[PDB]
Amino acid sequence: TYSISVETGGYRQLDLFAERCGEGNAVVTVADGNGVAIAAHTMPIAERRHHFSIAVPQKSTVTVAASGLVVRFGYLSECDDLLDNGVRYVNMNPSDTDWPAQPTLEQIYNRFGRSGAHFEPFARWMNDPNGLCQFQGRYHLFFQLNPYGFGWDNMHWGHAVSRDLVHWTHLPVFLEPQPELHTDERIVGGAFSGSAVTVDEHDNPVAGNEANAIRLYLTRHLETRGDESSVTEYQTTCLCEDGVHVRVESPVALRANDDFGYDFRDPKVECGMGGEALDPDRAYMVTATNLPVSEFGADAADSAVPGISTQNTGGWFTYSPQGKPGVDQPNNATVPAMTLFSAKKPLKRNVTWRYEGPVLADFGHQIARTYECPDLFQVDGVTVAVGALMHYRDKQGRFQQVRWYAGDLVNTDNGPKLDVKASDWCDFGTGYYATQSFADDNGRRIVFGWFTDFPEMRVEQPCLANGMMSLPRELHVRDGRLYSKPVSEVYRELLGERLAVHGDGGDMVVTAPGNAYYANVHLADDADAIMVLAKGVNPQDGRPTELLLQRTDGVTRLVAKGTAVEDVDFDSGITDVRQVEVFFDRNVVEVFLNGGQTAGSMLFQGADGDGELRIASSGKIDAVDARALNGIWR
Repeated sequence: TYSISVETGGYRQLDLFAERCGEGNAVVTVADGNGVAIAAHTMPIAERRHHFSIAVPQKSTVTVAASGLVVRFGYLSECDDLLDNGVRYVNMNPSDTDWPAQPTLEQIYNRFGRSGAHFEPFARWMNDPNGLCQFQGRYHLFFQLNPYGFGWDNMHWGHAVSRDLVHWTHLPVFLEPQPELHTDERIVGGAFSGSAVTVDEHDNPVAGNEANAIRLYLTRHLETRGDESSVTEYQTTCLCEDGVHVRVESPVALRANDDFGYDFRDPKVECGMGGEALDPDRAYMVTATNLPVSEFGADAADSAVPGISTQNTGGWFTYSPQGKPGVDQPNNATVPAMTLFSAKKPLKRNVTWRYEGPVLADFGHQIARTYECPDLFQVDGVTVAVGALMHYRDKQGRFQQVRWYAGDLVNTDNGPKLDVKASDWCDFGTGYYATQSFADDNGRRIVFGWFTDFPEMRVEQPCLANGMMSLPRELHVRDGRLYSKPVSEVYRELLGERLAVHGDGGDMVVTAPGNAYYANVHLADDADAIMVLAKGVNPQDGRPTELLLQRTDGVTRLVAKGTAVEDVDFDSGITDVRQVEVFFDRNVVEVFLNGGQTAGSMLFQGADGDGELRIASSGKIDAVDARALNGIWR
């Protein structure tokens, strides 16, 4: 019997995510200050995990008791003005011993292994960002979540809200796995990734500040463990009417035919596009899947036909981040495709979604298994598609990179097709994954990404989360190519005091307090140069690690010496780098070159305490602007 004490304050509800640990009755009870019973709840017999929501009295110290189960995640909720106050974490996990029952934000986040300025959950696992939108004056961030462990599991939707895209207020868990996933151990799945459309009370898409509800479109996943051919993915919709709670969910789009790949997920609904190829009275949805190559011309790998991207980054197929080339064989019959659907507005829950064909197929990377997390939007007069390539490493060794494709949406006999004029990677590092974008009330195109641990910098331990989001980036298309740069709010909120630059015999040195800093470096030429960004230790074998930006014979690349991805060529992909902008936040780096011509980022655990930035060039350094980086919790 595990027991904790909790002060409720202004909160009215106690949420506990419990796992059955014993054989018989699994019970949670609440008692008042004198031991008088307040509540008694029993986990349903058939369930091995259950989310409890227990009414608790305000302004009271209550005792929470568990028997036959173990809590992995908890919080107080249902206070006044939940959107502004948020939930307060409750620690009933016997493994999280470094935390009291109600740890402060300082106690939750100010720990070695955590970032200081990137979004992370209280603890447990998080991946893809979902449901990005501006709604009634606030930015809403949903995310794939597993509250029961450190790895991926049956998928929930976490939820956080913000007024500046920098500081986040935690909200209650939004969506949860299908109930049968906790009564049938043979299956796995849950509420997979999804997007958001702000609508009025009649489901007409409107600007977020004028909206009455958020409409979400997401993937439900059902899979029999050990049988790929059992994967059942479909698209559903639901409303958030008050900014916090979800309402009824119902399906909207199934695989159009048996030639769709079983992988068919991550719907992204875009309402603000135009041009001759689209119906202005219809909203458009891209989904990630694969299609038989027989649905395309025999010359698809080198053709001029619209809807096909042909650039081949010369990599190989492998289902593991470390897999070497030639071991396993790809699906030679399929090609990753973005299947397009449209529905007549208003987007009432019962309007049908018409299959429009594949708007994009990546024949240059046809050995990749399938797409993940697609997106289709228009910015600065150019249509852009963004998607991730499963089970593919590029020539440089980067696993499951996210690719952007820019061009003109053209009208064809077989539906809308993206005439690709250019393509490249969104991020020349590794682990920047699962991108989703949205348009705020002023038309800014803003993208979030999830940093997955391909560098193997995360180690399972208590009082820690596995997963963080990138800093929000603004997107533009300049000369037919995608640019990305942190939004103005990131600069406004996170850039702290200037840091002195002192000389060490040709080296420029900046001491970084708390190993969190920003640096803006201007180079005068294309000469060889080196920037030591951070040092640390390989968390698996204890080897010294070193993080560099280094230019050699015109090629600029990130270098992660001593890490598991030391053998990967993080080529920036551009020439004539003159501006280097660096955000290093304790255990993650994000680098922007030439004002966003290319961006590169990855996880890298720097040493605890103070850091150091070291700059040297065989040419001339024009200027160095280094500043301490603020935190978003304290």
